[PDB]
This record gives sequence, C-alpha cells and structure tokens, in this order.
Amino acid sequence: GEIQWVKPNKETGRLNINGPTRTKLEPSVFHDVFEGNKEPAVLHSKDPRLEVDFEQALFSKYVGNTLYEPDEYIKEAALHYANQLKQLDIDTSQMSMEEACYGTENLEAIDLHTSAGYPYSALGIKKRDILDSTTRDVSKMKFYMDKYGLDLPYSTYVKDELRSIDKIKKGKSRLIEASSLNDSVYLRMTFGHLYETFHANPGTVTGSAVGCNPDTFWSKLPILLPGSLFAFDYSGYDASLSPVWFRALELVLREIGYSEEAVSLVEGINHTHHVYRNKTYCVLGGMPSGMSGTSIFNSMINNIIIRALLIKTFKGIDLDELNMVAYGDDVLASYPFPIDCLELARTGKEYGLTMTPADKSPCFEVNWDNATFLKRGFLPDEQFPFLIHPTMPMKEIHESIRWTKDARNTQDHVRSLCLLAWHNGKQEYEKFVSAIRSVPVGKALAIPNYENLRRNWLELF
RNA sequence: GGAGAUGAAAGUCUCCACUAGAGAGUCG
RNA sequence: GACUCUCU
Ligand SMILES: [Zn+2]
Repeated sequence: GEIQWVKPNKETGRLNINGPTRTKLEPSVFHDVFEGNKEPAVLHSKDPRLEVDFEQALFSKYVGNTLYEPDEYIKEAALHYANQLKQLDIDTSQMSMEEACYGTENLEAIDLHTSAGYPYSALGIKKRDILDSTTRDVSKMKFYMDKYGLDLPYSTYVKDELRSIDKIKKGKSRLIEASSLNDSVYLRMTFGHLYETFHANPGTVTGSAVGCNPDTFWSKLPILLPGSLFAFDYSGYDASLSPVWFRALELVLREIGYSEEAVSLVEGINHTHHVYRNKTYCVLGGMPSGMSGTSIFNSMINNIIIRALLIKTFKGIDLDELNMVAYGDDVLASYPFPIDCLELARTGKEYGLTMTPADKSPCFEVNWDNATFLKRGFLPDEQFPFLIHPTMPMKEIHESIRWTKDARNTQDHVRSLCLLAWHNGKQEYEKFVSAIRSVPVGKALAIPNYENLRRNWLELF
C-alpha cells in the first residue's frame, strides 16, 4: 500500500471529517492492583508523550508497493485456492438490497449504532434516518444510493485503544478507514452470499477462522492442521498489501464464477481515496480497515499469499497437502514436512510483505505447546486430553482490566475477562479472582465460579 | 463522562472511530 | 427479538 497524493479539501471539494481527539479511557479501580505497561494511544498532534511528529508516524504504515501484476506463482496460488472453494458452491448471484441491509441467518445486519460515513457523518445524517430494523424499509436507502453514488471516500479516524509504551512515544497509533454506507450496501449486495458461506464454514476449506468459537474450535484445530505447524506475524499486513494481491483476489473471484461486473468492484478497494481532517489523500494498495468484507477478503488474500510463498520458496511443494486457517492477517498452517519461515520471509519481502517470527523473537519452531492464534494458545485438558483450551495469556487480561471507557459497566467487563481467563487453570483463575476482591469495588462484583465455567465448557462436548 | 449550542438558572438540544467475528449480560 | 459490554 502506498499514498499516491495529498490535496487540500478546498481543492477536492471534500467535506471536513474530524474525529475525537481525547480518549474515552481512564484508569480503573483495578489500575494499581495489577501490573501492565500500556496506555491510551496518542490521539492528538501535541500529546506530551510524543517523541516524533504524529501524522508522519500515523501514515508510515503505507510502506509502499512492489509487484503490481501477478507472476506465475501468484497465478497458480490463486487457482489452487479458487479451486478449493468450488466444493462450497458459493451463490455468486447478487443478494437483495433488503437482505444486504437487514441481514440473513448467516450475515448480521448493517450495524446501526455506528456512523454512516461520507458524506452523512458531515451532514448530520445517521444510519437510523435511512434504515429501520422493524420496517425493513429499503426505500430511503435506494434513494440515497442514487443521490451520492458509489466510491465515496473513506473517513479516517485515529483508533482509541491501549497501545504499548513504544507505539505512544513513536506515534504509532492505528487508523480506521470508515466506509460510506453506500459502499457497504453495495459490497454486501455483491458478495453477501460469499459472506454467508464464509461465516457458515470456519475451517480449512474456506481457510477462514471467521465465525469460529474458540471454546470448541480449538479442539478441532489439531485435527484440521495435521503434521508440522508453521506460523509467523506480519508487520502491517493490511497496509503492506501490494496491488498484486488485489489482482490475485480478482483471479480467485472469477474462477469461482463471479460476474465481471462483480469482479470490477475489487479495484474500488485497491485504489481508495480518504479524508483525514481537512485533507484528501489517495491510497494505492492496502486494505481499508472499515469496508464491508475486510476480514474475509484479508483472509482470502492470505490464502493466496501462503500458497504463493510456499511454491516460490521451496521445490516440490504439494499445495494439496497444505492446510491453513486465516483470520485476516493471523494464520495457522500445517504441512507434512516442516516449513522454514526464515526463507518464506525472504520470499515475502520480494512481495512487499514484512514477516517476523511468531513468538515475537528474532529467530524463526512452532508447535502446539507454543502456537498461538487469535492471541490465545493451545492447552490440552488435564483430564480429557483431546479437548483443547484456548489460553489467553494472563498478561493480556491484566492489561485490559486496568482501564475503562465507562465504569458503569465494570461488572460486565470483569465477567467477560473471567470467561477468558479461566482456561488458564484453577490456580491462575483464583489468583486473578482474589486480587479483584482485594479492592472495595471488587468485593461488590458477581464473579463466575471456576467449576461452573469448567462445567459449562464440558457440556459443550 | 467529555464537548458544544442556548439560557440568569431550570432546562433543552446537539456531538463524542469503521468492518466483522465471538462470548456474555439485560430486557421482551 | 431487541439493547449493552468486554475480547479478538
Ligand atoms: Zn486515487
């Protein structure tokens, strides 16, 4: 991904889009009870904590582009994946505007407590003024579709969230790319059925973990990924995507039988325009965070990437022996023979991808005893060993509990953290629960009982 | 909670990141 | 079926 040009909104006619510049985050009653090192991200140009210029750090994630056209490896990789998807029999027909706006069994409705994007978020128009869950009215939507057209620019906001100390000093806040409801509606109308399929089939045919429930999915993974595991991390996956991968995605979409009209929509996301405050900018490459389909598409693209990386790096790779699962950039994959990722990373750089080792180390072996996916590890149950615990590390659960965007929901926050923490064992969970109790607010909380968490987990099976 | 508008005030009104997934809670 | 929270 690479920024092509920046022009003032005076020159491009774009309305100003401003976001919030002060964090909803404030220290919690458990702030000094647990340890942690994170703080709210830098949201403002003149934050004291800053050690560099803010915006230059904000947009450094667009590292640039390498390949624009698929080579022979990326073609064969698209084709292998594309063929693997055919057994799913995806409905490539256009879904109805009622279904796209208001949902199906396998596709939630358009979120209505959330912004409608350019240009509504500047005209004071909310989604709620155009859509109505109870009416299922597609009347006002089709009017505004033909008022503002399609390909409206993405509204850029800084994400309000906890980041490590470094990323605060160095200015490395995340940006969200808020789509226009007009594009979300169309994207949902063109690929909604593919969405349905992908949500209805987390696993190694889709290669998509989207829709999975870690409590039960974790026990299938060691059967779905047999043999030697490999994994790795990307530095800036979304923004590093060179235009070639959108070309690759187009290869997969056609092979599974999408209309050319449908496939044309992919350039609409390889090449995007954006408004940040009072400037308009152009981005060639890079997956916009906030568009209808980002996760699935990043997940598809990843499937193309691993296949290509494999067959351009090693000789005699049988892609039929690859199993893999992607959640956007997150990956777990297995092959009958160990795959050296030091060499994949080398192939990766050729393709504009920066890959680091998975254990956050500077050397690249991955096994179940140390593999992680969706931030959780894999821990076989001490009683029934074929049942696998996802283990969210207690370090990350400590980071969350120390802050809050509204204390009115402390009770709710702590329960959700306990549903995550208990998989680390009785001894760790009671260490957690008792330190919550160590504070006057903690003694007023309803806290789930470990044996009830365990018992509820086992009835799942 | 923060910001604004208005107003002596009371109040009133307006704003406070996108796409998805998962789990939970509350109510019907 | 709504509304909300926390995670990823
Ligand atoms: Zn452009």
